Amino acid sequence: HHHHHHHMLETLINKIYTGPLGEELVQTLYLRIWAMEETPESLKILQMREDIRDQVLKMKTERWLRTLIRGEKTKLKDFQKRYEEVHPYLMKEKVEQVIMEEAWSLAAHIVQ
Amino acid sequence: ATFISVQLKKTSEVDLAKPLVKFIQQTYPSGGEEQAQYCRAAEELSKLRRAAVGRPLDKHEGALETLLRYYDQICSIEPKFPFSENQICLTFTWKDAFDKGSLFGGSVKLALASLGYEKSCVLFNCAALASQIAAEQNLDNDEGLKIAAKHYQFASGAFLHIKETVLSALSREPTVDISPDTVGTLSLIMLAQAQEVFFLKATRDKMKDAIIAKLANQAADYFGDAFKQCQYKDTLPKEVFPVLAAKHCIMQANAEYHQSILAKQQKKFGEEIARLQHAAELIKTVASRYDEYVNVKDFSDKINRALAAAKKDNDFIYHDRVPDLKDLDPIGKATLVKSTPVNVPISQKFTDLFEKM
Repeated sequence: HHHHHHHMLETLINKIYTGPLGEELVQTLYLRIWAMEETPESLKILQMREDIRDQVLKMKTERWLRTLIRGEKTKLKDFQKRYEEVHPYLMKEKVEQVIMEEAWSLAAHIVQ
Repeated sequence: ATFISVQLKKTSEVDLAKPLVKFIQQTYPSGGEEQAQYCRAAEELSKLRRAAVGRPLDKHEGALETLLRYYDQICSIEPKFPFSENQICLTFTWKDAFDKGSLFGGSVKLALASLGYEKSCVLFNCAALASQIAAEQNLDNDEGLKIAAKHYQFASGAFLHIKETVLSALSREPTVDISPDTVGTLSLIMLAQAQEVFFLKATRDKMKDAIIAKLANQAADYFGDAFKQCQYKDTLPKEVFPVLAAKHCIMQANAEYHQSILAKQQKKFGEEIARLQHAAELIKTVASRYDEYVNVKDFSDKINRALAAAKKDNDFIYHDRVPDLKDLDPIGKATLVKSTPVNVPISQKFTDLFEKM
């Protein structure tokens, strides 16, 4: 009897790896990371081959969904506070913050 | 030029030093040290205004950074001098960006003893030079696309900031250029061009047709909204209305063209033809009406080849019914752009000349 939110998490993650949702996400992420002011992290992502970059960005998005939803059931109300708690800690991790923002957008659609 | 940029506003030379020096000399009447430091800063600031706004500017990063630095520096001294209590005798004289028409009215040039006015016109010039550097970029080069995307989003957010702040600390009515409706429309135009750059980056990289369609479809919305706004009250140069109309139709055509390729790959042969027919009628309008302002020949041919080949295959092999447009899944929207917020400092290695005061 999985928690409702845990099931929805695993469903979303499945679509990232196997579905068109994922294909759009890694193309949105590549364009945001392309556009941003260069960091060693951003340069490294951009130098990767497509297949490697797609997989890294899926795996990073998974980590952030699992981090953002990792709750009890009451945090799934006012999900915007999770964004407020987390985002400020990523000011010096610009790649991670970009991926965190997209993970939050994906996560919000289901939990709201 | 298919890309819209904005001409910089012109201003008279101002002795910015004299009234700041006088205030320092009255605050530190015995302070040889403080008088020497801050009066020097005042003369440096007056030279900085002359370098930022007192001359025509090359479309280079170094000229934009000079401009951005001037904006930061005048934001930084606002609290440190009684601008608020109207006790600094400083008049700034600025000329409307949009130098058109008869001359009539009396507000080609406007003079106001207002640091808020100076702030709005300087930020306008930052936005304008950003729009010009972006429009100079070689969009067939990956670094040109990157610079264009950054500078359009900057210009968009700088024009928006002016729209949200210009009326406050301005007293009387602004010139038309910096009016909230004018800069609001300019903001949207820059956002639309920013989204167009992401569509061209995606095109250049031969990314999947699904995302390209969605990038183009988001650009259509932006250009459509800019065009609607610029119809109502048109204050802008005469080329803006037809370029926005053209880009609105061109971007809807691009969305339908790339969606058509996905319909083909998914063996929805009827939808392919439905979407290619829409693309073609949109590009017929553009060719027909906006002949002077955009060249859509290569695009128009591509569509017509794809449509001819689609109809032959469908008539002989597939016999798929051609859907009515109304029964098509709406194309999605991928937003890759935001109006970049203005948070001083916006210049690179910013040192407040009046840091110590």
